Amino acid sequence: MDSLEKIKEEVISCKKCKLWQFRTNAVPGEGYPKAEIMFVGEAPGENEDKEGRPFVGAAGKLLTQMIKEILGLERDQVFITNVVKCRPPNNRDPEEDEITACSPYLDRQIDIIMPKIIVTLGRHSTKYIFSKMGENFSSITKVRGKSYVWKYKEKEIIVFPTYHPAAALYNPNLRKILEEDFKKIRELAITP
Ligand code: SF4
Repeated sequence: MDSLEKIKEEVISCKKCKLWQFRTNAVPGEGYPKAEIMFVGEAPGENEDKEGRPFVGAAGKLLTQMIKEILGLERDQVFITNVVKCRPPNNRDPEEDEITACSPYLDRQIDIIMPKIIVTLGRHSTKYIFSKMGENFSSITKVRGKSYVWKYKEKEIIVFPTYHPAAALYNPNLRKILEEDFKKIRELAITP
């Protein structure tokens, strides 16, 4: 039967799409297998590629800070991953065939963890999860900051889209919006 360990093993030696040729390390994701909160980003950047870990760059450090200061959590209490797990060449967006190739890893991760809340960071991860939900996706600007109920298997999963933290690095107002979004996420997390 499946496990997060198996997914990690498959991912780190995975050659199922053309992104494999460009990487130093695949990025399978990390954190608590019974996390109530699961963060899903787009694809790895250059620091993530170098470390084999998600959200470790400047954007990741901001994420970490918000998780600590606003949610009140350490990273090892949540689960963090990406819809695509290898860094696209020249940091382009992933292509449909790449999202198609890689996303079953994410489906499998969701299947195992069954989080209370999935926080989708940015337009790509949000659009992917919306497609699995069967929810119409317009733009990240239009859907961010709202909770969506995803009936999945026996559970309701709350999906909460927001901006990617990299977008908040040099934009004070957008960072204030992300912070407010994380406040709503904490409220969702602590409410029965
Ligand atoms: S991006 Fe995903 S499917 Fe493509 S090689 Fe990396 S782990 Fe495999």
